[PDB]
Amino acid sequence: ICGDSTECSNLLLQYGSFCTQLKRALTGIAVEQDKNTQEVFAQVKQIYKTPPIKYFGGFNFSQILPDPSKPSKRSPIEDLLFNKAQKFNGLTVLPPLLTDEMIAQYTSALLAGTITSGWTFGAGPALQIPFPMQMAYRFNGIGVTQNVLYENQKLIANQFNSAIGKIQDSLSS
Amino acid sequence: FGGVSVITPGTNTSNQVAVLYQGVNCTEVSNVFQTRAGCLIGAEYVNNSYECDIPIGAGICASYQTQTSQSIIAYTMSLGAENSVAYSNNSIAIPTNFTISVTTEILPVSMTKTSVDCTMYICGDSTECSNLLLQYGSFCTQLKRALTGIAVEQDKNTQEVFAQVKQIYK
Amino acid sequence: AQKFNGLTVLPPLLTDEMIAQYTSALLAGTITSGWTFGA
Amino acid sequence: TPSALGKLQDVVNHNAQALNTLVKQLSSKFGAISSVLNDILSRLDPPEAEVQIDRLITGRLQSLQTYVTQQLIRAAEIRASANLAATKMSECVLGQSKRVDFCGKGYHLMSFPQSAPHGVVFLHVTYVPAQEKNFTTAPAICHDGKAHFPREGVFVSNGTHWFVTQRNFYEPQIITTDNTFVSGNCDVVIGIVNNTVYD
Amino acid sequence: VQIDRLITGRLQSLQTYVTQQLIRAAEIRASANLAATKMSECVLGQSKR
Amino acid sequence: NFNGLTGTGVLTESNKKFLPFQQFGRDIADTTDAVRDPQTLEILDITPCS
Amino acid sequence: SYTNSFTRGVYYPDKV
Repeated sequence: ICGDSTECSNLLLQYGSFCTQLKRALTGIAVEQDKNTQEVFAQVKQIYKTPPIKYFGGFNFSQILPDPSKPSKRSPIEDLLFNKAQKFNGLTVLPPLLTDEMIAQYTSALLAGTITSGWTFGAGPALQIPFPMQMAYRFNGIGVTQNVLYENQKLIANQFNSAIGKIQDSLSS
Repeated sequence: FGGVSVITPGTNTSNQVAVLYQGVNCTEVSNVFQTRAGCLIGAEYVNNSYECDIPIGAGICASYQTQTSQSIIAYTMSLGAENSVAYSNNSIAIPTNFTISVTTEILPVSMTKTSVDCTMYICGDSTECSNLLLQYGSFCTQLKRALTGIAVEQDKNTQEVFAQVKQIYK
Repeated sequence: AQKFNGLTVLPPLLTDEMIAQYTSALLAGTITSGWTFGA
Repeated sequence: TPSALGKLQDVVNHNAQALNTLVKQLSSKFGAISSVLNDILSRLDPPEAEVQIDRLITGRLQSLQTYVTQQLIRAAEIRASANLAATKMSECVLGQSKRVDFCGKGYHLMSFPQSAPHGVVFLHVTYVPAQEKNFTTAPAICHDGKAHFPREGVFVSNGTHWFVTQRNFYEPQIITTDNTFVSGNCDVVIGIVNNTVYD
Repeated sequence: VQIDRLITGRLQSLQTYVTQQLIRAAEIRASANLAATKMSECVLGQSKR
Repeated sequence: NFNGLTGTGVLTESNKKFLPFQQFGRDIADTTDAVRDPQTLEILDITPCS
Repeated sequence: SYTNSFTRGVYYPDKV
């Protein structure tokens, strides 16, 4: 509002507590954004890690799991999403509380919990279960029996890998 | 330039505080540590990792813990304890016991229904101020309608939240 | 009455006693019936 | 923990601060000699008083409009929270919801609503398993000339024998024909073991 | 006299910006709550919705 | 018109004890809520008109 | 000489 203008602040103080209300609103917005970022991703306490052997029954999760080769430690699909201090006058940009590395670690932990545990890690202790047996129980939740998976696991893994491969191509095109 | 932020762990705990100059590279003027959000003066950066007690910014978090002595420290927040769930092709974990846990959840319902008087808040007695207020438009009617709508909305919320059933069971 | 300018505070329709009675009725229905009283 | 009622006290503090600011902004002048209208009407002449009162009435109208806009935004937020709480009550108290994390962290069992000042408290009863043990599992077992799949359970092994247990509680039971079903033979399922069923 | 009009216009513009930011933050809060519910219902379990 | 601060409202009697030098007084919202009697030094309580 | 005033010299404001 005012420049240096040593007399402009005395006049601004006569209009009431407008600056206090605006600063309180901005602080509330910042705290609300931080709480949203915390409640969206940080939903679990244990940080799960992917096993060294990436053989999860035959399903290739290499495109969604984080890549340890690159220094950012992110997923190749997330790299496509990310690749898709200014103090001029007054208005500044505050950095978020959780950096991109922490969000990537949260997503990797959630993915590891979904692969190893599936659904038991989100309702208590992480219970290990094979992925071909996890999908066999997930099929029972929609009506299809579990023998269909034990008979067409190869076709299902092929279709899943094809869909995962086409997702990145559709996002790039 | 920037915004000075004072980190206080609570007057009941102690009186030592730390200031944060957001947007400063520790060049334009006690422990001094440069963070990604600003120059934190009044705390030292500990290589350990704990839970985020006081959110500083860009992953930095402060807490009033023993440095060795009770002082304000700085560290990178930990996302939680790591787990070593060993996935196998023929191994499963089946629970043998269970613990019933009752949790709480706080959710607001309504607010305080307020209704202001236009001719009393804008003007005092002032028999001539109302004549000028009537010339500035019909904003009073809009504000009164908005307040009445807010009151009716709060009443409808209180009705739809609790008064869901009709029979009063004893 | 701490208004001094006309900002009247309208009291809620349902008092605390009525909300307490509603909560007690819901609890009694959840104990005796569980889920059939709500459908 | 007195800080458990965070939002219930936060909304009251916000309303009190808004009212206090709306009342305090009446003593601040918006380009006049003072803030009291009587002083303007008495000291200065009417041709100047009616001109200087314009700034005051404009400032008061702007403050009241800002207060009304903030109240509308807060009422929209409160309506959203009240709809969320009503859905929570209707799905957790009046029934047994299967939505994860909705009726508390864990398997939802019950929920008891309680009255609160300008709010509602839910006591979600959650089922949390504990004391897990690692067992040897298999997708299915192979009989003499057919395969058997668990109907409601999981084929576990304590190391020597094979049993069928529940998915959320360990109950070792013998593998009978009343809890399995035949589908195909032992030529398409990977990881099937050779075990005998009980008829 | 002129600085009064200047500060009034600037305060009105800043208040308009703050109101727009509040509306956008409410929309973002609604979207974030929806996304958190969707994550907790689709990733942490098998929702039948 | 007590002590020059002319106002309107209901004058009552409170149980407040003013200091031997403070005459008038405000509240949290900085509004006159109690004043001393000019010729009696009695602790009056001015309330807003109904 | 000089001395330190910890917390003193606070007079009463206007008679409110």
